[PDB]
This record gives sequence, C-alpha cells and structure tokens, in this order.
Amino acid sequence: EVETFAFQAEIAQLMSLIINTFYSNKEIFLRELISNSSDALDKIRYESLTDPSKLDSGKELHINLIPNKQDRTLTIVDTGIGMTKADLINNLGTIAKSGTKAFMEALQAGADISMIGQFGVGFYSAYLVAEKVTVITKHNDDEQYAWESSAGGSFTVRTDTGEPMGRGTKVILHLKEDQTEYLEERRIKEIVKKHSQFIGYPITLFVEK
Ligand SMILES: C#CCCCn1c(Cc2cc(OC)c(OC)c(OC)c2Cl)nc2c(N)nc(F)nc21
Repeated sequence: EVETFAFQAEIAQLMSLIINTFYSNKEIFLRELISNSSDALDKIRYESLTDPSKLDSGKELHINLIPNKQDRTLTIVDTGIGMTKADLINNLGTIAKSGTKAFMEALQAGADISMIGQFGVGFYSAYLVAEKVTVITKHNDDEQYAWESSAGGSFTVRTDTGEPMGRGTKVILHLKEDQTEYLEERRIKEIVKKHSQFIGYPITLFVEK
C-alpha cells in the first residue's frame, strides 16, 4: 500500500516559501544535497569502525550525479547510511520543525535562501528546481523505501520493489520545465566546482546517453 501523510504545517509553509519566493540563485540546491550525501557517508564510515559488518551491504563510499534528459531527472545517489521508515515519516520532521522556525526568522533579519543549509533543512532547496522529489533509500536496519512529494501539503511512502540499492539514498529531482539547465554536463560541472570541490568522497558525473 502507498501510504499518504500530511506534512506538519510548518514544513508545508517552508515548502511554499521555497516554491513561491522570487530568488534567482537556485543552483545552491546541489551543494545542499551533496553535502547531505557527504554527512550520510561520514555516518556509515564512522559506524563501521566499531562494527565492520555495517559495510556488508557495500564497501564503496561515493556519490553519483546522473542526468536524464528523457525523464527530465537529475538523480543524486550516495552509498551513505540510508534512512529508515521512522526517519522518513517522523524523526526528520521533528528536527526539521525547529530548523524551519529559525530559518524563517533569519530571512527576517535579512538572510537569504542560500543559507538554508545552516538550519538543517537544506533538503527542501530541492523544490527550487524540482516539481516533484522522489527519495529512494535503504538503511541496514530496515527495508528499501520510496518517499515522494510534489509539495501541496502531502507526501507518500511505500516499500520500494525497484532495483535494490544495497545501502544508501537516491534523490530523484523531477525538474521544473524551465530548469533543465541542471541536466547539462557543463552546468553541473560548473556548480560542483564552485560549491562542492572539497567533498571527501569521489563524485562521478555520469554523462548521457
Ligand atoms: C535533515 C537532515 C539529514 C538527514 C536526512 N537526509 C537527507 C535530507 C532529507 C531531509 C528531510 O527532512 C528534513 C527529508 O524529509 C522530507 C528527507 O526526505 C527523504 C531528506 Cl532526503 N538527505 C540524506 C541522505 N542523502 N542520506 C541520508 F542517510 N540521510 C539524508
């Protein structure tokens, strides 16, 4: 069964602001998601130092960026720690509520949307460029899940029966019609170099086709 959930009103409000604010500097979505990847790869590596079996679902620690012009998707893939169903439905939203409030106050005081990552809610910058976001994820302790949302106040979760990933997270950005620049190899390399050049994991940019 596909389960449908309501976001918290605060998360829904942050999502509308991201969607609705005039703000040209949309490219920062990408460092935010790569930085999320990097932090998740730090967590699995750190956990595997006192428990080596945590890497039996895959030893390689890396980030892939995969454009697809036909589907109009940019996918950010990591082999980090992954997320459990409790993360997807409850834990992450509980934390997000307070980083939301702070981010919202900061914008009023004169901060801008690019600073979102400082408030633990940078994931939502995905909606600068994406009309829908699908998150596929598998943690050692749980099953493989698909989370999805096009904003509008709700998200769904379901067991994922697609191709098993081992361990880690794929964020599939279904791009808005006017943001297909983020599918172009030269544009992605530009942004990675500008904002993500010191990530301590190999980042592979796949090419089409
Ligand atoms: C916030 C925060 C950090 C943790 C959640 N998270 C994120 C950000 C994120 C935050 C969310 O709530 C604030 C969130 O819920 C809608 C979310 O949804 C699937 C993601 Cl991917 N990306 C990763 C990732 N690549 N890998 C792992 F393992 N965890 C991740």
